[PDB]
Amino acid sequence: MSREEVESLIQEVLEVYPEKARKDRNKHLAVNDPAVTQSKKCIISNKKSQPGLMTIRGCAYAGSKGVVWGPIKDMIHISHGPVGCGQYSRAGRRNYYIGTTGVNAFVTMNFTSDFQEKDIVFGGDKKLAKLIDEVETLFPLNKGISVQSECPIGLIGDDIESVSKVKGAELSKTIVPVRCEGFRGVSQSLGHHIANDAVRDWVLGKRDEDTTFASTPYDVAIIGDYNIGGDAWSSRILLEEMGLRCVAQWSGDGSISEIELTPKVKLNLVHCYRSMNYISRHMEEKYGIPWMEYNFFGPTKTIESLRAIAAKFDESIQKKCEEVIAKYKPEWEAVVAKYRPRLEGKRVMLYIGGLRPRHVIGAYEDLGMEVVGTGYEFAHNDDYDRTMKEMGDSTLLYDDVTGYEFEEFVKRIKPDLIGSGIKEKFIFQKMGIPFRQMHSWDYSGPYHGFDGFAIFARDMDMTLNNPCWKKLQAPWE
Amino acid sequence: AMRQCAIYGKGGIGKSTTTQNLVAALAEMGKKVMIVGCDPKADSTRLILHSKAQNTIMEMAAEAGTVEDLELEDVLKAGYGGVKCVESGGPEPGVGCAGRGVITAINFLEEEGAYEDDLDFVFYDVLGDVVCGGFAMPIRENKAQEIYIVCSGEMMAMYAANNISKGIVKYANSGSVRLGGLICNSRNTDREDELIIALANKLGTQMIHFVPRDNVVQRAEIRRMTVIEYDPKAKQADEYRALARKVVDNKLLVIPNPITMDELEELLMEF
Amino acid sequence: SQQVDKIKASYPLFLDQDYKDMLAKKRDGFEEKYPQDKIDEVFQWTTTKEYQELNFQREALTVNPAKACQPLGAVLCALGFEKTMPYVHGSQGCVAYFRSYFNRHFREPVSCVSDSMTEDAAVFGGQQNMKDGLQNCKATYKPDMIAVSTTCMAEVIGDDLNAFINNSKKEGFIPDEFPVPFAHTPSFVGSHVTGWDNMFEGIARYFTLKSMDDKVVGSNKKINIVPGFETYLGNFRVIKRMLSEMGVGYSLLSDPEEVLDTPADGQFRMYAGGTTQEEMKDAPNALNTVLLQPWHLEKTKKFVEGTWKHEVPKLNIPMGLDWTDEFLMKVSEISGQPIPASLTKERGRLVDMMTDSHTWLHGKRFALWGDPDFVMGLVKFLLELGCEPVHILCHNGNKRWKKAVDAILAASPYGKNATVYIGKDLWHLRSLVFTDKPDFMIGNSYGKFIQRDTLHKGKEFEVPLIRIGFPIFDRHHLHRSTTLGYEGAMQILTTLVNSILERLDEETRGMQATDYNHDLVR
Amino acid sequence: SQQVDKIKASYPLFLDQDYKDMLAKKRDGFEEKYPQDKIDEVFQWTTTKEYQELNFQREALTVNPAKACQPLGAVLCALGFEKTMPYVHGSQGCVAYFRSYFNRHFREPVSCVSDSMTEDAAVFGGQQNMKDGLQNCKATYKPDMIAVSTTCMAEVIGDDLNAFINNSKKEGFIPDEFPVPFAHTPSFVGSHVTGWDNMFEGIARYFTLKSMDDKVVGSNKKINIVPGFETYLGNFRVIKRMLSEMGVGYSLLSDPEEVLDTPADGQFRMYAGGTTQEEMKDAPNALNTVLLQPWHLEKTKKFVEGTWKHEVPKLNIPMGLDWTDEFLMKVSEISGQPIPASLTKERGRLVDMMTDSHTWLHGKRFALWGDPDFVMGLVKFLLELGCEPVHILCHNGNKRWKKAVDAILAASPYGKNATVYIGKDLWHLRSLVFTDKPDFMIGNSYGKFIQRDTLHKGKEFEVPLIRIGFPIFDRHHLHRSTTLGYEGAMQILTTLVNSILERLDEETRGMQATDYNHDLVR
Ligand SMILES: Nc1ncnc2c1ncn2[C@@H]1O[C@H](COP(=O)(O)OP(=O)(O)CP(=O)(O)O)[C@@H](O)[C@H]1O
Ligand code: ICS
Ligand code: CLF
Ligand code: CLF
Ligand code: SF4
Ligand SMILES: [Fe+3]
Ligand SMILES: [Fe+3]
Ligand SMILES: [Mg+2]
Repeated sequence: MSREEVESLIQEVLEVYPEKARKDRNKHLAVNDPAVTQSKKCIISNKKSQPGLMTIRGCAYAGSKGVVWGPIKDMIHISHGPVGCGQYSRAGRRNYYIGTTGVNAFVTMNFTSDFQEKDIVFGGDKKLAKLIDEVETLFPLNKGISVQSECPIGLIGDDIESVSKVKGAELSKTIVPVRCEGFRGVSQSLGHHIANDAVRDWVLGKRDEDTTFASTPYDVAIIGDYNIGGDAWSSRILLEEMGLRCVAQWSGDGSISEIELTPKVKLNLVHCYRSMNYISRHMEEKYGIPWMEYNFFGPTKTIESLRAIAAKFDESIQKKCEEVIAKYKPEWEAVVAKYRPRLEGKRVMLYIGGLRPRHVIGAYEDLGMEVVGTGYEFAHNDDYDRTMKEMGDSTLLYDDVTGYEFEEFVKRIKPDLIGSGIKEKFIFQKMGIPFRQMHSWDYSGPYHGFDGFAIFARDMDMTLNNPCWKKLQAPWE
Repeated sequence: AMRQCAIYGKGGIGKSTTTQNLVAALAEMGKKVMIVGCDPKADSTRLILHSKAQNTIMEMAAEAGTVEDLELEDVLKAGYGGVKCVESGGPEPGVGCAGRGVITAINFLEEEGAYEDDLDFVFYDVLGDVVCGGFAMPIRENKAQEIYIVCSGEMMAMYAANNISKGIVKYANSGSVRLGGLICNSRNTDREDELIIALANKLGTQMIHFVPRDNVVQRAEIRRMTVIEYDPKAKQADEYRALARKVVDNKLLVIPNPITMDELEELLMEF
Repeated sequence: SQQVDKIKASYPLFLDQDYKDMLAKKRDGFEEKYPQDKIDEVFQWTTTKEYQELNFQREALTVNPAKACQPLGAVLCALGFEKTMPYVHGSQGCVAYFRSYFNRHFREPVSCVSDSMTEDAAVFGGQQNMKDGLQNCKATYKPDMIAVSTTCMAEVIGDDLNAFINNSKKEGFIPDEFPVPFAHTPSFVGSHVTGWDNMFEGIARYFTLKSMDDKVVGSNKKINIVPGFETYLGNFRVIKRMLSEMGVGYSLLSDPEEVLDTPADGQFRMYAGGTTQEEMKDAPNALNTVLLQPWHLEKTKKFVEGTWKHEVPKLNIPMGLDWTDEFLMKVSEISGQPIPASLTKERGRLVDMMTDSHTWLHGKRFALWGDPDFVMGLVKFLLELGCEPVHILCHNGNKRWKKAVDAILAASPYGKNATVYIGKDLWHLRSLVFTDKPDFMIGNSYGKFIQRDTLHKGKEFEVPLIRIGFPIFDRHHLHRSTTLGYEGAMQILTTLVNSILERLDEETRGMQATDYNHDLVR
Repeated sequence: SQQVDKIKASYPLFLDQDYKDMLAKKRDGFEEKYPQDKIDEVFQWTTTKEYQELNFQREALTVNPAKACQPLGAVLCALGFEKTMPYVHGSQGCVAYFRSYFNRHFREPVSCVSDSMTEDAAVFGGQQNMKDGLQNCKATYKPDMIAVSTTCMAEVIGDDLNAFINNSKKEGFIPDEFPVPFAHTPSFVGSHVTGWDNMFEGIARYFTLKSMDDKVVGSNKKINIVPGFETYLGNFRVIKRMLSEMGVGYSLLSDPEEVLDTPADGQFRMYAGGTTQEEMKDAPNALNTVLLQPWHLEKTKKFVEGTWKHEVPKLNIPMGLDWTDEFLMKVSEISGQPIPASLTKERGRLVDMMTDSHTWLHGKRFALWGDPDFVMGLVKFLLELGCEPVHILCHNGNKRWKKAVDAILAASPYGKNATVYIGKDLWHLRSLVFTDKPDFMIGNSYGKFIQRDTLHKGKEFEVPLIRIGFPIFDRHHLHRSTTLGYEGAMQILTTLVNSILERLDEETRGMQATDYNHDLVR
């Protein structure tokens, strides 16, 4: 608070770095101006991380396997390479699904080619071919396979496209080779892009010349909702109560047939712009399908989204929209009446991935809370363009923040609440600052939609006002 | 006081032949020597063994599943003069990662105590295309302390010398590996000896020996032998004994000062 | 919908009729799902001996592994040294996973850095990343030591850690005397425990290799203890407690017990406690060195015997009654200190518990998995208790270890129905608990999906999971437990017999059906 | 029938068809059993509000009490003194029960004698039984001390313990200086905890009343600790560990932890450890006396304040965070020793655990019962965790205690739905968990029949029991646990949060039905 003072804090924190890192990090920290429309004038993003500074970022494999492909429930996803990557990512993300796991669905499982030294030296294409035969033997109801490359696959030049084509034809199966070796790009983000392109090239066009699906004018798809703790379900219920038909959700609780049917819809509803804008633009260019961003975090944004979406159709849908909004009005008003008095005026700092750092702000504001700092691991400048108008003047923005920076900023701004990831959580709890996981929802949720808002409000209150936070100082000190 | 030595140089310049003929001569003198092939085509010991099949570390590992299941006496063999021979091995061309094969094989040798026993010399025979970190495994700390670069009076072969010296510098500055000299494997070019002596001084090393072009080297090779074994009294055999003697008594170990591709062009015009 | 005074999270929210209806429409409309009867038929097939034979014929596919990769272990090793920053040379995705993995098991901060090698560093090598990374990390987080390991990309391309680190020093990116020990930790060799061994031997070498000349075995009158890969805080603690109780001078080499358990008192402590650099430098002067987990400390053992010249005792992990006895007698022998009355009494209290609970333990059948030393200690103690190990799995075990465990099994009439599996995974283990059903599984949190699968066949086929091992993500604070020594044996015994009794109560809780055996007193 | 290689005990043997058919014929032939429909209808009625009303109108019938009688507590107190034989003047049936009751909880021998008053001793009084009993007991079991309490028959007829013991000495049955402290312990007053208070005060009186003239408060520089009725061995141990950690001189008065935990090493030890007679004699020279369980140590307090002249601190039981803090600070003030870094760290580790686990504990609803101090300490800690105690039952509580627990509840927004019940039993509690269902019960093994009843109404009505208290008969070695101090608070927190997570896993284990929420990580 106060622009000169925030700029002072930034320069103080930067003093610890060597010149090269100091010069770089300076470009990734900003004091917000809601007026500014071109964030390139104010902050730089989507650049390589400085070595040794404890970035919070992950890799392209996390962005491809962990985020986009992993949730698709009736396919089997191969972590191709050594045993590490697939094991750390096994069931760490709560992309919820309905299925019979190990039989027709496979999301929580870890399939891997478990590369050994002889596989590196002699290459793994023969092992991958045999692995695919064994998958078909032991999991006959799988509806397709993806091959998610880890680092060594990309270095040694294994030809996984050729293997996917030959085995695909031999077994009449969709097999999707993904070059998401983790050293590509600079973060999870290039993994999104690589994964989108793999969907485009290997899956999405499968029904291009099939007309057996009966489409309606109210057909939509939810693009970029990974159903964390059931988020997509509590969004999908609203769209369908509004009279729309949700043919697909990408990719939380998603199925390969939903993906193949998606080119038949009338409108693509994009929640996560960062991870799925690529295939959204593709679908408009090839199929003529328009897309629109929406936001189902909190009642103000949900209501605004529902009306914006409904205006895209006809009067019948707009009538149903207002009827949905009327139905849920006393529910979220009771949530606000109960929890807003407990949270009013509290100040929050966020640090998340590529969407939620701006997207959840409205929900905090519906509870009378103030977001005084936000930032992203891997957003691009078109994300910051959308962020600066959502944030207050002289709030702090930080891109690819370091462990050191984030801590120093928190010590000076002294938020009442911090919303970030598992690698941040236990640091700030020890400083006595209430912390909410804003990736995993701290094993709670959903937070999307009206039903989600009630849980979000409950969770923020339970943590911010918990009796544990008064107990950190021993009485004799 | 075992001396570890690594042989580098332009592809096709005569590294493997020179190394094996050198080693035969050392063994003829009574030196105990091990040759480590660091090339996936595994042809570094072909002329020393030439009797019975050679199995490579990587091939034997694949058959056994991992390197941990491998035993040293399965891959380490003795040939002419009791010279001990072992090959890294690696994939056929165009697949896998031969660089990692060399890393793995030398790690194995280290772990299994190959460098115990009282050897006077170890030579690493490396391929010409040093395209990654793995092929510089032989010049890491605790490996080769002396590099000999095989060259000739041909442009490509001097540019290779210089460029290899470039690559050597990061290891030389950080450890004890040093350039021991240039070995001129002659291509019968005009005033070749003077010219290589000249390149040596710009780099800061020496031309330790001039090896004549002699087709007996190729006749021995066709019979899978060194000249020392094939024709112990040939002129060329005496050349290799001469080379071996210099290597035994050599104390000149320096850090290379590579020159510009311009200085090299200067050298070749001025001759 | 939500009632504001009884808000529903995902469970049981999505059991509401309108959500159930919506999910049914999604499935039938767009998922083109196999019919339920087909799903049931395939599920039943996956429980058969026919499927099991196909399953065990796998040569290329791994499903649900029960191991992780080397640098995870290197990081844990490095965390055990005073003010030491783990540093993994290579790709940053790895480090985000290492930290998260450990965050979830310990519920604590885990500090580790990367030098963020990208595509162009793969191609040109990571020398510049090491230079900037070391300078940056030192300036920013101010460690007294940086312990460097590698990710697999840096191992494929053969980045020479030694050279890169020395060039960083020679070019003035970090002070020459600043300690930067290193180890190559290739993920495509061995497992996380191999990484721990490699890191430790690297650190030991760094501090002792060049200064052996003034060392004298036995001159500091201590015993070195090397714990290996250890994720139970209680295990570090119980070893220190017993040695102190005996009055034995000791030095625990790699000791992350403080940094993994800092107080929440208003400040974040990036570092706490740990083995000091002086302790490592002085380690060759110890009477001897004891390795708590010998089956993954083989590189360390070679270095300690060959360079420090310590006559490392041939000791099993100190788990269960016999092997804790042997550990204490060997420590007594080395140090000259008698085993004190207090530890003798503790032993007798474990024996008392064994006599008290033996009737409920007798003949109970277990499947179990985990790391090699942990698994063999658990097998040994199960035999002592009169239990039957039946399915013993160690995904990262080797042939020599398997023969050693077979020999332990053969030495007891309770080991007659047991088989030891190496290189097999939890999908293999799944088949085993269907075709040859045990009473319980002892394993880590990944076992919960097997329990779920067995219940779906039927309540009478369910195999309950008992959580002992690593990682444990779905219970809180179990990382504070002990598995070593008499104290760990008491905790394990208590967990086993009460798992048995908890299940028997569940099976006898049926009013006027099974509750004739719902005894108050057991 | 039996298959010899898989022998069946009562469960599941009697599920065999031929036994099932036999039991049907017995029922139908000869039991004149109410029809199953009538049984179902009455069962359902017992779960209702209308039944609860009738239930809470009881003035004369007690059903499933949650208390025992005075001499039980007198025996436990006596067991805490060195080489002391508890001796219960009166009827021998009592002692068989006292011993068996403790045998089953501790799984240890329990030594106690009777003087076996029969019907003619009821009429003529038990003076001869006391004379012969004391002489026999001393000659046969060779105690250094005999501590005498009473059964209810000796209380009705007014046997004068003091006179009977003194005549035994005057007539030569036992030596004059042989210590025989006594207390009247009527089973129809108060409960087992009152018997503990009475026995302790009797022993304290015996060793100090006549020798006060030379005593000087504070001259031995120790603090006396009086634990009260305590059946967790960890609680004796944690108090001693913490005082030793602070460097505080102390004297634990009544200390049964050794004799209730002897080793199995080939000899039976009838006596072990315990408070010495010298410690009791020297107790008035202490700085002060701390009572760990003040709500059942009121008679002891009166004696210690009035005769020893100690300014006994007004402290709650040291359970949970605040009251352990208050205990440590008072000890620090009395002794002059500071609270050391180690205990400050331990406190912060507890706070860390509360921060780590607070989201699963928040708002969770509990019914609980037990003795007064234990129950209020548990209520206090639940409030600190953000849990909602809902049904708080203390069968042996009194009106003053209830008002104090009500004050604690009122002071926290988490107490707003709580009711405190005194004089009510487990049949009352059963109605409460049907009509106002909590998420869990915290109590002793008698809670299992309530869990069974709730499950019978339906899985969604089941209230799982969390076993904390006394007695625990149907699990093994829980008596080794700790409930006091930070250590006890950590154990309780861990138990509570993992009970919550265990139940959630059970509720989400349904394949393709509820397992969308069967998270690996919690
Ligand atoms: N002094 C000499 N006179 C005549 N021929 C010679 C010679 N030295 C080597 N040769 C021949 O040159 C050819 C290449 O020799 P060599 O195989 O030793 O080269 P090299 O080891 O540098 C190939 P690479 O780069 O693939 O590792 C062989 O046929 C060898 O017989
Ligand atoms: S996909 Fe992205 S880091 Fe858009 S990689 Fe990440 S389930 Fe975050 S801010 Mo984890 S761009 Fe989703 C995300 Fe946001 S895994 Fe989840 S929470 S809305
Ligand atoms: S960026 Fe994998 S965790 Fe690593 S050392 Fe290799 S096995 Fe182990 Fe991304 S794709 Fe994966 S997670 Fe890293 S390796 Fe690369
Ligand atoms: S011979 Fe009862 S246990 Fe006793 S002090 Fe009275 S309440 Fe307590 Fe038999 S009938 Fe009973 S058990 Fe004894 S009292 Fe008599
Ligand atoms: S260049 Fe070297 S490291 Fe890279 S893949 Fe080829 S052989 Fe392996
Ligand atoms: Fe924690
Ligand atoms: Fe016992
Ligand atoms: Mg060659």
